[PDB]
This record gives sequence, structure tokens and C-alpha cells, in this order.
Amino acid sequence: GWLKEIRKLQKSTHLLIRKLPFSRLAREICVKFTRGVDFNWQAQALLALQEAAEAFLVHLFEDAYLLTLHAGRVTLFPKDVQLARRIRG
Amino acid sequence: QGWLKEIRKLQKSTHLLIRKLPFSRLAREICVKFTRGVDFNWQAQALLALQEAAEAFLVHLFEDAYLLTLHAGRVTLFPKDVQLARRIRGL
Amino acid sequence: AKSRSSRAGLQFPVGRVHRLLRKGNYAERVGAGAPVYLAAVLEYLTAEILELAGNAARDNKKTRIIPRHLQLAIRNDEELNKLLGRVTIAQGGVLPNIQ
Amino acid sequence: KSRSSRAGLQFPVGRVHRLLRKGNYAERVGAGAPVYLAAVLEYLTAEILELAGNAARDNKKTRIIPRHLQLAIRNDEELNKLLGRVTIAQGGVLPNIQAV
Amino acid sequence: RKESYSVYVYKVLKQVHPDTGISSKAMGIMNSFVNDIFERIAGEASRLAHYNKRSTITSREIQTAVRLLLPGELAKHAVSEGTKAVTKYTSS
Amino acid sequence: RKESYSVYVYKVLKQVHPDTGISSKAMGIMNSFVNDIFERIAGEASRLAHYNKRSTITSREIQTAVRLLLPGELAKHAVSEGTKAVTKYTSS
Amino acid sequence: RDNIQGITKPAIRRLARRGGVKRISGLIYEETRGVLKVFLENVIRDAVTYTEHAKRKTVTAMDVVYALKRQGRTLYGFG
Amino acid sequence: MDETVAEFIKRTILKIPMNELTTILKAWDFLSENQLQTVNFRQRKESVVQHLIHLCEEKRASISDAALLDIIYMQFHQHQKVWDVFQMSKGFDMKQFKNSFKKILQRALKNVTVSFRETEENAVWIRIAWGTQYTKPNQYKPTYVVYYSQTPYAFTSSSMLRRNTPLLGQALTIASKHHQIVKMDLRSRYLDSLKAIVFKQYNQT
DNA sequence: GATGTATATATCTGACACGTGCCTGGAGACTAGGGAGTAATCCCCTTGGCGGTTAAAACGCGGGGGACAGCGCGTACGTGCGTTTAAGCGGTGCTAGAGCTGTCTACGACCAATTGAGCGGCCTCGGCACCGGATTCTC
DNA sequence: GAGAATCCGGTGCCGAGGCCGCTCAATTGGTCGTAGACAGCTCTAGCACCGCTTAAACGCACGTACGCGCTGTCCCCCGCGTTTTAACCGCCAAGGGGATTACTCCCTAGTCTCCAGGCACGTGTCAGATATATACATC
Repeated sequence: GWLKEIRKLQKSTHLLIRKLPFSRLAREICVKFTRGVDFNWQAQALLALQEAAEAFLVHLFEDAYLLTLHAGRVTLFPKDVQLARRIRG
Repeated sequence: QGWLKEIRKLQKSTHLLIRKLPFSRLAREICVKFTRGVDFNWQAQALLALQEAAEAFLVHLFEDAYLLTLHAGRVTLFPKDVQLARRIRGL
Repeated sequence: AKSRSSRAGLQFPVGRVHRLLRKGNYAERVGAGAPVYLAAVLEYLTAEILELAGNAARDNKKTRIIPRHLQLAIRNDEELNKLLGRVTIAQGGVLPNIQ
Repeated sequence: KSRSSRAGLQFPVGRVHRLLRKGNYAERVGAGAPVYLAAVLEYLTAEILELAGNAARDNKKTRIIPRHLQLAIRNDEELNKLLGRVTIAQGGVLPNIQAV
Repeated sequence: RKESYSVYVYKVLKQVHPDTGISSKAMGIMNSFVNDIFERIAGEASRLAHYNKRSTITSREIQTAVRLLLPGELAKHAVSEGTKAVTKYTSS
Repeated sequence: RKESYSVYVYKVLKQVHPDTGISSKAMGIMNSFVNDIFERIAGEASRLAHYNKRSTITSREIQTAVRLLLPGELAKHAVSEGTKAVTKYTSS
Repeated sequence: RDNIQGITKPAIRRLARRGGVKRISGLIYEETRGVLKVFLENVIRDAVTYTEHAKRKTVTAMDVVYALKRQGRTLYGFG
Repeated sequence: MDETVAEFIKRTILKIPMNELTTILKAWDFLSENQLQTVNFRQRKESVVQHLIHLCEEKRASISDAALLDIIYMQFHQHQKVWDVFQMSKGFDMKQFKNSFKKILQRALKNVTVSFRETEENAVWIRIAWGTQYTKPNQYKPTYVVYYSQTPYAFTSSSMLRRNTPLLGQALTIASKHHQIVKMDLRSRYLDSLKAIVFKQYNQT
């Protein structure tokens, strides 16, 4: 079932989060930390944010899934993600 | 009981939990194997410095690795826990 | 005939920081107003951590600061724990933390 | 007569010496240092690109793409410890599958 | 002949506390504290003299280095105190 | 007017491989590789000009920085290759 | 109007399949939307500072590369 | 006060050159001249505005006074923007016009910001900060309308934010005593050429 | 055994390896002056060892405490499938914004005299560490 | 409902803070080159938007694969008491080399001058991308 889905996604390299929702999220979060000022992201830097966010989330879910196989689970509960951040610090 | 008193006692004082001369002989044995032939002088404060770093590192490692035994429902550590705790960080 | 910290209204020195910031080779030109600001920042940080340490020192009915008091004053406060994360204070021990 | 060809290198030597003068690293820069530095950089570049080219060859493609550097770094042991805190753009991951 | 920062920490401690003594070992910790933060900020602000292709370190670069190297509320108090020191330094 | 390290990586690749092409994006990775290792070693050796109270950067400090910044076998090959470059640089 | 639900219910599933997780639970969809947000603050607040210093209203790629290098997670591929 | 308008006033005065900054602050009429005498006008600009904000930290501030400062800034930099010319037809005090325009625009969308300023030849300079029904109004991309009571003509500033152009046109037509609005070919940089090409035809119809 | 699973080629599509012009940063030359490498020295910090004690570690033992394996109920999750909504292409406009080219000025290196702020050595005495004693707490 | 945990007091002891001598490094002051703030102009590349269109998400119905609590079993760390042992304290000798000073010398830095290399620009053309179609691998 899922096994044809993993081995297709660990082969390709393209982005998974779509570009426009991530751009709207970045323009939302950026305007709170600059005292209500807009900015103008270059069209290259949003790719850098998105690549760092994808790499961080993929490494995070790999470590969380390494935690899930320890306790006999296969399912990835929210107890698992909030514990793989306090260990890493 | 007993352990409930020992955790309260050892977390209060700030001593050295490892004896001096075995740790010093271990550090000298490791230092001999690199760039052989010559000996190496150690100042008496440097071995204390390295001992404080090693004790703080091992205490932080056990306190970090213990949280993967309450998570599995167990009470007791295992070498799987310590090796997984080093696997998470990247050391 | 007149001190730099006395113009600065501070307690940390100014000429020593300026001497280190020239001799450290951080930049080939050092602005004049910089080390006064930097010494004020260092004074506020040391004042904050000693102000947090002395309360725990009087909490243990002591008047002489030992490193355990600095360990507790670092680890109990949130923002200093954010700052001094990867630092093992010598002769320090750990927090009382059970279960 | 150029200092790149005089030492038998390929990386430049004058540019590295220019970046060590204007880099605010020490007040004086010797002459025996930047040739050593360019030699070490050339060895590391060849060390990466050999594995990258072999992994590109084994995928039957005549062009180097960042997935191939990702595979060559994460399959080598030494560069796993040298580059252990590095994300790579257009990267992907290793084919990691594990069961219970 | 080998200087340190013991006297100044002692003066700050006698300022913000009446008679709280400090041992000769813990004072050493304070040396390795404030020979360290000065290594970060006045190191890292030097980096901001290199990305913008400058050659000076003014108060503005140290201000941005304090905005980076400290968490939120402590950074706000520090940047509020430093310019307060500078303004009474300027009108000497 | 804004330099890079593309030509030299291309020359090394055509040296150790006959015709293996490299894309214009992955070459960019090589720029951010070797504008990075040079930031470490020639940064960190500068620190060894400060602990020993010196002011120069000779070949010996770069040699010790390579002994520190690299794992074992790669460091051994690098220190064996660098002095081999220096000795044929000296007798010019 | 949702503003964080641009991260969808299967985009988290695609990231978990790339990570290699067989079966996601439920409230993960409400958890990851927290964590990502926190991480973006510790880039963007760290990246709006550098572009504030150089008197530029444009947040270039080099600024995000420098902020990610300062956080510890070095990014290569752009510049 | 809030901690948003201070950045706006600081950015606006940083855009002002030192050649006429005292002219701007005397014409703006918001601080005491003793506090003008206190501020050093000889150090660099990256602390003069800090001292001026620290004057405005204590006494008074708003979004309206900052908007009026923005209006006076825009009135002396007409070489920068590019203007557009409108005209109404099919059909007087200005106070009822101000109230009608502000109420119609605040009934059209949720969040707008309107600001007026009186200028001779019966001129009014109208700064509009558009917004949505969920967000704050963007102060940094305004829209300026030069309106005259006598002539049915209005000078229009372009902006990044379109899609509110026919809304503003119909709201200003209903806000005035009119029914039609046009959009001529006249789009230029300098206001005096548009002034001449309107008034040579209007005064001599 | 139909559903993947790998391969032939279609062509088409654009990146890219390459060729040229060209501006400027790297090489040649050489003086000069501080950095330092070598030489000597003397003390000072470390190493080695004698010896005696005393906490501290090693070792049997048994007993409860916990880990592990099976298991039943069930519920929260994957999947199939029609819809409907939002994301991408791509195209236009089009103007704020990087940047970069002069200028002139405040400003910080650079340097001679000079003196007190801070560093090294010393000497208590109160703070404190430890040892012994009197007042609570759960099984 | 009494051995164990907490607070208290007395006494030695030893380092923390006050004090003096002093010296060298920080201050003051006058000089000059220049780094950078400041203004204005110019190309460019990012944002807003819109029409389409369509790929994917959304919502739901349902079957069922794990989550989890329970319970039985068996093994396996911890507390305890005895024996053994090496860590430590204090001393005493001695000596290897760490820190200091001198002195010459040499090697890198600065400035000038000359030109070969590395960068921006432009262009045919091969590498692959995706797409369709067809020969193997399999629960």
C-alpha cells in the first residue's frame, strides 16, 4: 500500500510544500517581527527558507520515527515529536 | 527505598564523583598513545579541568538518555537507550 | 586627570576594552563610541546574573557566593538558560530534578 | 612564472593571499602558508568530485547534479563527520526504509 | 603583569549588594564569563564589518550584535541601557 | 566584477575525469563549499596566532589547523600533500 | 483567513513519507503547524536584522544564508 | 502608545534630507520650538531621529499625525511619483464632503485610513491607506488624491495595490455630488503640466 | 496474471560548454624595520617515592520488582471515490528599490609626556565547614 | 509512634578583603589622511492581478491493523553484611624545562610599474525529460 509511495518520494528531489502558501506564511510571520513594515523578498531567498524548512522537518520526522520504533509503536503520536526536541536541545 | 535519599543527597553536594588517580592514569595512558616516545607533562589544574568536563558530560548524557525509558513505559536504562540518545544528537 | 568610566557613568573599564578591541584584530578601524556601549552591555549582563545569584545566596542563609549559587541562578532563569546553554559551570552540580 | 604553476597547483594562490590580507586574520601573512592552503583545498575538492563523478557514472548520466553530491557525501564516512551539519539545496535524502 | 576582571566585578557586586562576599574561585568563573561574551559580540560584530564591505566598528554594529546574540527581554533591556550610557557619554 | 571559484573547480574536474560535465547549479554548491572551508581553517588558524601571542600566519599554523579541522585519514593525506606542494614551491 | 492551513493535511503526509514514517497519527496535523512556525521565527527575526542593518528593504538570499549559518544549520546551495 | 507608529515616523524622517528637515518640522506644527532648540542639528541622521522620537515618546502621538507628516512629505517630492487625472460630471462646503467620503469608504470596507489637509486654491490632499477586512491598513503604500472644490477634476497617485481603483472612483463619485467618472490618457510625472492642460481648457471653455 | 517494472525512442527543449573582448588585479623589484629564532639561565613547578589510615570498592544472597509475551476490544486511520477549491502558467504593467558614482568632513590613527589606577605581596578575622545535639515523620 | 530527617550550636581554620609599593599603561593633546555619510540618477526584478485550467485537496463511508490495558511468568537488580584494598595525606628530594632577556638578521609590507588572466557576453547543439509503447517480475 504505502510502500510504493515511500520509494517514489525518496527518489525525486522537488519541493513538496507549495510555493505560494509558504510565501504567504513567510510574509505573515515577517510583518510581526519588524513593527508593521512590509519587505520585498527576492525570488531566490524563499527557496532557501523552503529548503531549510524541508530539511529540518525531514530530519525531525526521521528522529521522531526512530523514537516510535523504540516503544513498540508504529504510529507516530504527538508525544513523540515533543520529545525529540528536548533531547536535541 | 534508599535511592530516594541518594538522589536527594547527590544532587545537593557538588563534589567529584570520580577518584583522582585512576582518572589521571587513564588520561596519561590515552596521552601516551598519541605522538609516541616522549612523555607529556600535565599541570595539576588541567586534569581537574578535564575531569570536571567529563563528569558534566556523563551526567548530562545519563539524564538525557533516561527520558527514553519513561517513554517506553520501562523504568530501567538499557544500552539501546544510550546508543539511541547518541544517535539523536550526532556526536 | 579624568576617568573614562566616570564620563561613562559605568563601572567596567573603557580603555581596556578599547585596547583589546584594537589588539584583537577584529577590524582595522575602531569607532570611538563602540567600547563604551559594549562595556555597558557587559555591566548589565554581569549585574543581572549577580542580582539573580545573591537572592539564592541569601536563600541558603549564606553571604559568600559559591559556584553552586551561580549554577542555580543560571539554570532557574529562562532567558539566561537560553543564553548559557552549552556551558558547564565548574564545581556546579545539577538542579534538583526528579521524574 | 605564475605562483599557481610554480608550485604545480590548480587553485589560485594570489587570490587566497588577497583574501588572507583583507580578511582580518593576522597583522602579517607569511609566504609559505597560502600555497599550503590552496593545496589542501584542491585535495578536498578532488576528494568530493571523485565520489560525485563515480556516483553520476553509476546512474548512467553524463552530468553532475546535487542529488549525486548528496549521495556521495552521505555514503562516505569521513565527509559524514566533516559535513555533519550541512543541508544541501535540491538535496533529497538517502533511501532509508526500516521495519519493526 | 597578567590582568583580569576581578576588581570591576567586585565593585559591581558591592554596588548592587551591601555586603555579599564572593569567593576567590567563583570570581574566576566571572572572568571566564566576561572574557567570553566579549569574545562573542566584539567577534561577531566584526563579521558585520565584512558582509557590508566596511572597515569600522561603530556603536550601530555593536547594537545589532547585541540584538542577535541575546534572547528577547534581556536584549531589549541591554539595548535600552547602552544608548542611555552613550547619550550621557556624548555630552561630556 | 563579482568573482567566484567556478573555473578552478571545472579545471580540477577535467583533470581527474575525462568528460564528466557539471551543471550550473551544483557548481554553485562547490562555491559555497570552498568559500566555507577557507572560512574555517584560515579563520581558526588565526585563533592560533592569538593564543601563542604572535602576529603572523606561517605554514605551521595552517598545518595545525588542518590537523584539527579534519578527521583522521583525510587529515593525514592532506598534510602529506601540502608539504609536498610547499617543497616544490621553495626551490622555485 | 486560515493563514497556516496553507500547510495542508497531505503536505505533512508527503514530508512524513520522505522521512519514512508508515502511519501518521491524528493530532500531528495540529502539532507540526506549531513547530515549523517557531522555527521560521528563529530564522526570520534573525534574518530581518541583517537587512535592517544595511539600509535595505530587500531581504536577499545571502541574509537568510547568514542567519542559517548563525543558527548552526549551514545551507550551501544558494548565494 | 502603540509601538508601530514610531517606526513609521522614524522611517519618514530618515527619508527626509537634512536640507529642509527643519522646514518640515516647522511646517508640521506638532512639537514645541524649545524642543527644536534642544535637538542638535549637527550630528548624523541616525541619532537626530532617535532624539526626535524620544521627544514624541513622551508628549503625544497617533496614526493621524504621522499620516499628516506623510502628507507634508509627499507634498514636497512630486518629482518621484507619477500622477493620473480623473474628472467627474453629471451634476459647496468641503466639511460635508469629508464626512460623506469618510463614511462611505468606512462602510465600503472594514479597515481604511483617511487623512485630509487643507491647501490654497481650495485644494485638499487626501491620503488613503487601503486594507482588507482582516488585516491592518498598509501605511507604506498610500494613495493620494488631489481634489479641488471648484473644478470637477482630481489628480490621482498610482500605487502597487490596484483592484480598489473602481471602488475608490465610485465611492468618490457618490461622495461628491456626481454620477460619472472618467479616466483620461493623462499620466505624467509633473503636476504643473497636468494643471496647465486642465486649466487652459477649463478656464477658457 | 494483471499490475506494475524496466527499456527504446521521439523529439523537443533549453542549459551549457565554449570562443571572444576586455578591464584590472596579480607578478617583478626593493628597500626597512619590527618579529622572531637562537642562546643562556634560574627558578619553580612537577615527578617519584615512603609510609600509614581509612573510606571505599568487591563479593555472596535473596527477594521483591519489573520486563516481557500473549490477547481481546475497539477505535482511530488508510483507502476509494466524486467534488470543488485553490494553486500554477503566463502575461502585463510598472514602479519601488539596489547600487553606484562623486564629495567633503568629521573622525580616528599616530605620537610625545605624565601620572595614578590597578597589579603583586601580606595579614589578619569573620565566614564557614564539620562535629555533636535537640525536635519531627511516616508503616 | 520510634530509627530516620531537620535544625542548632560550638570550635578550629583558612581563605577574602583591607593595606602598601610601585610601574607601566592609560590619558591628554595636537596632526593629517581618509572612510564613510549623503544625494541623485539609473536599470531591474518583484509585486499585484487576472484568466484559465486542472491537479490536488476535501469530505465522507467504510473495513480493519494496531493501541492499549491486563495478566501470568520468570529472571534479575538492590540492599545488606563481611572482607579486602588502594586512594589519599603529608613529606622530601631533585631535576626538567618554563619563563625571561639579548641580539642579530631576515622576511614580510609598501609603493611603484607592467601585462596576462578571469569575468561578462553571446550561441550553436547535445543531454535529458517526459511521454508513449512494449518486453519481464511477481503475491
